[PDB]
Amino acid sequence: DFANTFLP
Amino acid sequence: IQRTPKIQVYSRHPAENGKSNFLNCYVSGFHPSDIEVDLLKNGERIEKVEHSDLSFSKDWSFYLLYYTEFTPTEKDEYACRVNHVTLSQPKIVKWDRDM
Amino acid sequence: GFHSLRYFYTAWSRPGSGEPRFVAVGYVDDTQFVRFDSDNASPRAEPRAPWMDLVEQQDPQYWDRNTRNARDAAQTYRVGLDNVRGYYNQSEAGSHTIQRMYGCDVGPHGRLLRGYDQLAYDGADYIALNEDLRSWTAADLAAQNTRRKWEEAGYAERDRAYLEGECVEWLLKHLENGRETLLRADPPKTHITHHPIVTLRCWALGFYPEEITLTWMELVETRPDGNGAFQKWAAYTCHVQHEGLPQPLTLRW
Repeated sequence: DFANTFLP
Repeated sequence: IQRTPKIQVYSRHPAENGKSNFLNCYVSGFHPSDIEVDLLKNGERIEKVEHSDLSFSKDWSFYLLYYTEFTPTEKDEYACRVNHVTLSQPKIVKWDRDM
Repeated sequence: GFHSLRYFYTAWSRPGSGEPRFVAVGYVDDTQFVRFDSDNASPRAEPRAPWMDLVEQQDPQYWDRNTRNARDAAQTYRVGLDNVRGYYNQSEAGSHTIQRMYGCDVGPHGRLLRGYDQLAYDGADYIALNEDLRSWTAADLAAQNTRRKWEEAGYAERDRAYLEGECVEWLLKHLENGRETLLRADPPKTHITHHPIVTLRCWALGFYPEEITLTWMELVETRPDGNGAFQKWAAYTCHVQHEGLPQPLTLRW
């Protein structure tokens, strides 16, 4: 799976 | 950061006239990612050319493979025409059978 | 020695041409196995290596789960492009790029050797997860806006959990399910060609993994062949070192 994405 | 593309034009297998092959144009080392790549046959644009999914190297520079099936002949001339913001005019690299 | 599961995201704005575009790809070692492209209509995560045509058998929700993640990531990095543009006091008129690379290096026995999560803005380092997976390093002053946000939000802990857990587990699953693709060590097909002007050219074709040593000059960059393998040439004896060769080969015209 893809990891989490965090907003810059 | 802006980086101009490196270009290699080549076939998947050693070219033998009359035998089916793949014409490849590998563009790498560039930034930003928007790039125009055309494969040319006797100077004309080959339709339905496909490309690999956009990826990049550890230095953040992008790389793409453009490709199409083709059957080499003795006289037909193939090239790859690349345009990019770093290029004051489009760059043409001719396919050479022996590289 | 080890194996790696590596993901690559690129998001870029296109002012005047609609919403930003988002592309994600995943690799195990030198083999790409998944892609997502937000410009597709109803875009989905899609397989790009043979074993991923079978993952639905043991994991029927794989494609829905990762499509949902990627669609969400595309929307997040659309706003992320606006945020970072603002941190740098940039105008809305130009195109800018966010890139992310993350993944895990895993040695024999399945132990995490290194986890990473790095971001770039306009082709230069922006922020990175520290090797301890517990804090972040901003590459410049503008990126401290993100570092402060991510520190307070506790996102290193979420990355740490993925990199130590899911990343390693998925790498092991893909290595076994994809054995015939990933665990092969295909040696180069090698030969010398001869062109008088005289040029000797040593070829290495169809090899995997990408690492190779070619020695005799002009040495071209290693290039994909389009079928999942690689090529190189160098243009007296030519010597070839590759993982798939029991011993270094020697060739002459």
